[PDB]
Amino acid sequence: ERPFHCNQCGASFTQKGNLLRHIKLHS
Amino acid sequence: STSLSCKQCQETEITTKNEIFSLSLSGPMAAYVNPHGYVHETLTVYKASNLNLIGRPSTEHSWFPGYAWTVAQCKICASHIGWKFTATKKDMSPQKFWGLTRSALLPTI
Ligand SMILES: Cn1ccc2c(CN3CCCC3)cc(-c3ccc4c(c3)CN([C@H]3CCC(=O)NC3=O)C4=O)nc21
Ligand SMILES: [Zn+2]
Ligand SMILES: [Zn+2]
Repeated sequence: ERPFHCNQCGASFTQKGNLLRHIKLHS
Repeated sequence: STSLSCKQCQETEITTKNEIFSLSLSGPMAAYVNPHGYVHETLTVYKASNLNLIGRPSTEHSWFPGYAWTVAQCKICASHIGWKFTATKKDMSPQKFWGLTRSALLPTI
């Protein structure tokens, strides 16, 4: 359901593209 | 007590210093290591506001045994603030608290 995980905080995403943006925003 | 706000947007009060408690031996705030080598100085508070949760509780690599975490983000700007912790059994006290990462909050604690 949410297979993509942020390695900094553990946030999970259904769309990998939203993971990529989320990681960027940790900066 | 001093209000703590999102460092990124500084639009919301997330918690106040009167919410701070020590859950274990390591004082109210200590450094913890996540599975990938990120170090979060995590402050434990009983109650927090103006946060949104992502997903469902997990016990994976929990820093506080007996609790599950859920990622918590600023409701305004979506910046990572910390995690809500929820007991996985009834004998835990408190049944829930928040672990806020120092680098996400202003003022600096
Ligand atoms: C990169 N990556 C790929 C999958 C994955 C998964 C999903 N797992 C499900 C079973 C096996 C994998 C989780 C994580 C992951 C990333 C960052 C954190 C965590 C977990 C847990 N966590 C805190 C939360 C607060 C705390 O107490 N301790 C912690 O360590 C993180 O900051 N990263 C993943
Ligand atoms: Zn993240
Ligand atoms: Zn914010």
